[PDB]
Amino acid sequence: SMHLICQSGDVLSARYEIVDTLGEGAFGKVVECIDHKAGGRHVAVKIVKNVDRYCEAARSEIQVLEHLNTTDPNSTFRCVQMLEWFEHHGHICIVFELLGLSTYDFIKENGFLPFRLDHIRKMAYQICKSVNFLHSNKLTHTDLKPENILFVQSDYTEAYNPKIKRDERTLINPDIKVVDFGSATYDDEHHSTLVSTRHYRAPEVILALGWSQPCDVWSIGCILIEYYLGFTVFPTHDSKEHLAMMERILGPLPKHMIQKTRKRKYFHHDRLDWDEHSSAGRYVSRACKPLKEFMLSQDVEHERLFDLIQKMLEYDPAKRITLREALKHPFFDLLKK
Ligand SMILES: O=C(O)c1ccc2cc1OCCOCCNc1ccn3ncc-2c3n1
Repeated sequence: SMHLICQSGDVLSARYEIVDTLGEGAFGKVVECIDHKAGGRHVAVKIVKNVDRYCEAARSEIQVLEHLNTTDPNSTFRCVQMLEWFEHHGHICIVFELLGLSTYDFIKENGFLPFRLDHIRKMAYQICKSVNFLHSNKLTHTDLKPENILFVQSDYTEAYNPKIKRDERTLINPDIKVVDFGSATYDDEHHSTLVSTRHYRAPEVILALGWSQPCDVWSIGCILIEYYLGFTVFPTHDSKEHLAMMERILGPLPKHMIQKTRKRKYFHHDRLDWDEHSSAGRYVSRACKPLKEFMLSQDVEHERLFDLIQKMLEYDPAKRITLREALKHPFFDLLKK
């Protein structure tokens, strides 16, 4: 019955009038509303499916946000502000401040073109700062991806560009906020075996080795690559293929992780069980290639970004760079006076 309560013109809680849908998901949807009790200002309302797994996640999200918005009332660390929550026809609804497009939707609407490097540098710094704040408060997000990173303002200028014979959108302000804390997990809570959206999922997660803050760093690495290229480098829906893609881009998995995993089905004699001359094998070869071959320039600033990404995509989570270290990386030197 969600379709029946989330339409343009419906009024929620005698207050919020739905204008349009901002996004949809397995969880339910996010709608833009007019808040008639706050003078007509626009807000985002997340309407959660009335299904146990999503109700529990929504309840968990509300606890996490109460904590974060109380610790950082000014959003210095750029987590979205929750304004309130309520029930509407048995559905949990969470009201948030209204932001601009997700970084994913902006890329999508721009024909899957990447962001400019100077924007990426600022967005990356802000993502690392925001998530590091979570890591400093004993939390792991677990579901970082471009859909969950939103521009504060997604306005852009638009010009014909000769170089690419097409109209192109240039983002005006690249400031972001991090959203979606429904999967966020405290150090002392139960760690679900499966986390992250596949394309952003860390190798310790796929291998069911246990996970913790470093899995977020992996996700951020995947995000930065997508921002740079305009597409994901792990476009797959299959775990084994995904691991094969990693292997082509980053080299072989560490032995000790292969030996430790309970997912035997991927391996044979401690090597990935993957015929590189199969149909899917030839695809993985011709489409994927070593990480640095994706660089669009040899200019040092590009090299600095790729050095950071490479450190974020370290297989062994115990060795993977932390966000505290990442914030001091040379890629960010240009942001400092
Ligand atoms: O899960 C939350 O905590 C969440 C909170 C707020 C918003 C979205 C959220 O969900 C995931 C993102 O979905 C992208 C859809 N597009 C837009 C566009 C503009 N806004 N402004 C706030 C949100 C929003 N979503």
